Amino acid sequence: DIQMTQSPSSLSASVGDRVTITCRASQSVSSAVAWYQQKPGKAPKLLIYSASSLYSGVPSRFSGSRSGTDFTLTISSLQPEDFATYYCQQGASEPITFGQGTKVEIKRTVAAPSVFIFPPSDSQLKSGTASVVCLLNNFYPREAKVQWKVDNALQSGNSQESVTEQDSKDSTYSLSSTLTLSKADYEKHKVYACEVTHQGLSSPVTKSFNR
Amino acid sequence: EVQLVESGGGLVQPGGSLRLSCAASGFNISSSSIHWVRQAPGKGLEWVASISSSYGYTSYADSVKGRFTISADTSKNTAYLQMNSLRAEDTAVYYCARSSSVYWSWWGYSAFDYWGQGTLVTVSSASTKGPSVFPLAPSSKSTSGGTAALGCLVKDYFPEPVTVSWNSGALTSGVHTFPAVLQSSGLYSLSSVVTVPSSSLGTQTYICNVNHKPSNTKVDKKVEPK
Amino acid sequence: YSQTWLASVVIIGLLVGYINYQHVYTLFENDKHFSHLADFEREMAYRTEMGLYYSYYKTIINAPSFLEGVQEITHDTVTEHGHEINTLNRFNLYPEVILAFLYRPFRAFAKSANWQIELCWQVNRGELRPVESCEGIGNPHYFYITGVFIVAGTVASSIFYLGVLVSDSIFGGFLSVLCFAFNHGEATRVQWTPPLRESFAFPFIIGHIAILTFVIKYKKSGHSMILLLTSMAVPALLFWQFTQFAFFTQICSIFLAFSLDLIPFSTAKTVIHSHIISFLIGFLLLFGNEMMITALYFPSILALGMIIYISPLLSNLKFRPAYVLFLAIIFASITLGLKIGLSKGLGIEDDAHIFDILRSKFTSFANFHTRLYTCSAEFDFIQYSTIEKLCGTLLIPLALISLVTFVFNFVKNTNLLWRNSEEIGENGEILYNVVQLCCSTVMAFLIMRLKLFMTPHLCIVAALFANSKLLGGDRISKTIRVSALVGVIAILFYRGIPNIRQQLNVKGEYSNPDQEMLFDWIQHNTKQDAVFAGTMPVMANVKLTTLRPIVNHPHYEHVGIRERTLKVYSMFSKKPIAEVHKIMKEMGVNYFVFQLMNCSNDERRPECVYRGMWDEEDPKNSGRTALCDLWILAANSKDNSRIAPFKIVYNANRNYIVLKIL
Amino acid sequence: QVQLQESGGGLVQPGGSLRLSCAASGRTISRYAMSWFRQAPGKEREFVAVARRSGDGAFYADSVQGRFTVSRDDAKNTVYLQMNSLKPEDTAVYYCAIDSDTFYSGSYDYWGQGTQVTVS
Amino acid sequence: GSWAKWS
Ligand SMILES: CC(C)=CCC/C(C)=C/CC/C(C)=C\CC/C(C)=C/CC[C@H](C)CCOP(=O)(O)C[C@@H]1O[C@H](CO)[C@@H](O)[C@H](O)[C@@H]1O
Repeated sequence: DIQMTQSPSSLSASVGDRVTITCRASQSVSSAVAWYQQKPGKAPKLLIYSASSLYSGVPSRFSGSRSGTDFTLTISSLQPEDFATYYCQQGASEPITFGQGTKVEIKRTVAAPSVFIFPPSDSQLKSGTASVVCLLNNFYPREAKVQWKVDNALQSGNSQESVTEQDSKDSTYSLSSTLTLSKADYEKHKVYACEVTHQGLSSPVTKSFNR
Repeated sequence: EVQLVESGGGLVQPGGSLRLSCAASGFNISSSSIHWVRQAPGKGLEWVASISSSYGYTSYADSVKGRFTISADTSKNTAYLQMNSLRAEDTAVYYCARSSSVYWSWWGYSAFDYWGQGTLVTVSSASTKGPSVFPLAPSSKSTSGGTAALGCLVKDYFPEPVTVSWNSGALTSGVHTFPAVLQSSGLYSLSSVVTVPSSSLGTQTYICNVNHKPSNTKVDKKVEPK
Repeated sequence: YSQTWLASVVIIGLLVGYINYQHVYTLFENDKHFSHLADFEREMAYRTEMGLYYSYYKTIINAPSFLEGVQEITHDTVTEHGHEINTLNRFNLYPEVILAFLYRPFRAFAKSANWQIELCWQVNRGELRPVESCEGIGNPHYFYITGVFIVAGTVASSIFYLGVLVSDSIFGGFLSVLCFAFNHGEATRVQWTPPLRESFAFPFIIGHIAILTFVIKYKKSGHSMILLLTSMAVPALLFWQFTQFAFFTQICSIFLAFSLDLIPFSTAKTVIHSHIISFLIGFLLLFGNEMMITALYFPSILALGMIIYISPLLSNLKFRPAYVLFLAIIFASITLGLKIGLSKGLGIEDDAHIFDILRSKFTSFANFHTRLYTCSAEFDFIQYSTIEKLCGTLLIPLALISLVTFVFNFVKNTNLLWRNSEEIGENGEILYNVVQLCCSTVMAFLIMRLKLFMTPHLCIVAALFANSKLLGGDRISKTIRVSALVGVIAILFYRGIPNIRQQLNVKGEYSNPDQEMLFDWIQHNTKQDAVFAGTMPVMANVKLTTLRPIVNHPHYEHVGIRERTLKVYSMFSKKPIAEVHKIMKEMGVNYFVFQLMNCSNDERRPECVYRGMWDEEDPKNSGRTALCDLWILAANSKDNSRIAPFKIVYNANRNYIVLKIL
Repeated sequence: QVQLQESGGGLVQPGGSLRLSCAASGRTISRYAMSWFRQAPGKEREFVAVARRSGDGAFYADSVQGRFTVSRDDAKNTVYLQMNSLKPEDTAVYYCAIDSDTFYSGSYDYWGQGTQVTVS
Repeated sequence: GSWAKWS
């Protein structure tokens, strides 16, 4: 019942830049805090124990610091290897509560997303429902929210959103929104349209088509 | 020479029982506590259970205090977690981490220096059956002559791992496979699309290959223009 | 609207104190009949111990000047004939000094102003010669008794305030005072034995406990709280030796609270400093009585002080069992090293009576002095009838329910294994009082006559049943809580009135004609410098009245008197009469006064009669003709021919006998 | 309802540096983010730079990466832009855009007057 | 009975 909160839920930095992650404990765990690094697809590993000591084996660049109830992890110069999530753990009470976790990525020039629309195929006539996909690619950063509205009508509960991680070649992003309609919903407005909102444009891009 | 290995994960119907094991090779158990930690898909790590087998101390997370039981078998140097009355939110990856014994806690638990590989356990109420593949080609009347991309969408596939092959893997440029997504309906949907070349799609009968080893499904779906 | 509450609390406390004082005074007057007793007869009413202490008050109020009297009683050569002793630090006679210092100028002023404070007239007993009885505030006995009862009538107020504090509602105080009233007979015996020391030192102990609970609850500190604690700790040590152990219980109950993060650092420092200062003042006031050291109150103070002053160094520990175990080990180690490193290390006095009334209860250790202590029936196991009478008033079941509730709350609202240094636990005073209750009950069960501590704490802890937080908080609304607490009080009144009826109905006896004749004979037919020796209860009264020097007295704690008793009581043994005569001549005693009921076989409780106590303690002499047979034969035959060195001088109605050693 | 103004002036010379400023009036700016946009004939409404609340990371377009720098002052509640060695193809109007959405979706509706930079 | 009694 002791909460450890990480302040920078998402942080972006480039190679060689100094970085700092913060952790705040509601209670007053003295020095029983630790910092772990988790890369996707593997298990976490220790990086700092006691908030001030460096585990034997990890590179010396990482450092830990305590001040009051605040704890901080400082990286002198980020490198391509240490691009993964960082977790703040406390071990001074029976419920061992981890932190939310901050993800460090690679900073790059913002790219205008490209949007394509694909309606349900002719084979949807036998599945009992139709699916429409609006896919955008090459957008940075990931913070872009797509809203669906038809005839100034609120829509929710039917859109399914998928987002891919940074491309290892150009560090880009690909996002897809899928809308499912039934046979009764197939009889609604024949014109099918969807909107995408991103920081790369002043106004959302709306694309419409007719069957 | 010190290493934790977790085993026993898999699939289970809701309300069932699972019994997974954490075996430690090298350091002997009962000289240090072992904790079972949870990670849900796309979330942070969560603490589940803790056992200090030196004198037989056990502690559980408040969220599962009444459904899980951890037992230490010091004869063979291994521990076990038994989970029963599984809910719908307990599907996740479980890791086994080592730390100092509770009786020698003495200024608090030590950090989890050594972690296990982690085992995935899922609770589902749907049968394992092959999915349906649907072609998805760009309209020939839209964006003709320049950028073009076509692919296939796989729906209702179980378990999660299904591999998408393009024209027998002959083409790999502009390949984008979205992560597997599951909604409350118990459905898995994925899309695999590649930027088709110009010149009438290269006048080649493109094919999508879905490989699903657990169902041994390797059906090939044709791709045609509008 | 929250200030009129405090006024009502204080007024009710004072009223209950006054009612308790009136009750004790009424019971006293009913039991003894001091109203119409001869002046030389009240002293005879003061039995074995009461006589000894009151004798020095009478000596002081009679001397030419208060300074002369104090100088006389600080160099007494008649309490233990043979060598000069200081009676102020040996008997704890500060209450007598204070009362005499107040009385002498008060009576002098009353005479100067011709105010009629003592008005009296003759009382016609009957066949016996008429005697004069004087009553009023000026009469010395009434002054002493009024002082004692005024000092001891604030125990009701202390209990009411303690009930108000730990229950934060006037209903708690009402429950405490009501439980005390119905269990009054088993709570105190001040209405039947005023002059004892406990009647002076218990009110101050209870006041100090209340003040300490108040300090802990509100986390006070500074010079104010230190002075407030000292003002009640010094008097409770200057009035009675056993306080030194009673305070040792508090440090045993405070410590347990401190290790549970329920007492701040500043308040703990203030409490320990007040204790140290009170002990220093007490030691300096008692002429440095060595027995103060090598007790369990000094080493405990030092150990608790060091534990408090090193607690911050362990602020980083987060595992509670390790912290508590380490603190307990350090506490015990320091206490036992200090107690054992001085008593056996330096051989500085030390009293084993407390430790010999315990090994004799578990092991087969018999001894003689422990035999005297264990056969009194007030140093034995608390009998079943007392527990029956306590559970009759439901004083016990309420205490059990309150304790269970508090333990349940503490378990629910605390993390036992892991500790946080910064945060306080809350409700520290309740745990402190609960721990003192367990200590007091463990004391009382072993030895009766310490129910004095177990019963007031039962009354206090019975008030936790009216706490809102302990009993569901706001889950039971407000109309219900009042109704539930009125029903309990109504039930108690159904089981409490008969006890008060019986206590008021009781009437005592005041005849004791044999001792009056014996003391008349002693005053008439012996010189003013004769030395008397005999059974300890008779010698106390022989000193109190007739002012004759005595060789052994009823105060049995210190060494130097145990060996005097072991010699004097040899007259009831089987040793050769020549040896006992030589012993008596060496001691310098002239007359041996005893009772013919002391040398009668029991055959019902062996190893509790003098004839038997000298079998094991005198085994090599076993088989010889017991002296008691010789005394009975000489008394009945009236011609002491076989006992040549001795010669019976006084023998009246075969009850009291006075032998003269040639 | 929002409004913003600009500062600076004088005769600029090609190849130098400019010290631009945009400050909102009547409302705070800390809660929302700020952006600098470029409007050009034929193709306008293109992102240039963005800063979220205080400087936890400034995003610049591919063509102004390193040439333009963004800073913010909550005390003055103004966003200040540093430019240098302006490229000849930099003839356009700069607008200080403030998004009225608290979720950082860039729903910009206010454009203002901006500052025109033309090199011939 | 050498010491006072509780009655
Ligand atoms: C360690 C922990 C956390 C808790 C432990 C608690 C415990 C179980 C403790 C030890 C207490 C014990 C069991 C034993 C000895 C017996 C007593 C209690 C002696 C006191 C007599 C008093 C000083 C005069 C009042 O007692 P009285 O009824 O008046 C009769 C006589 O009184 C004279 C008065 O001065 C005195 O000289 C005599 O010794 C004798 O006591």
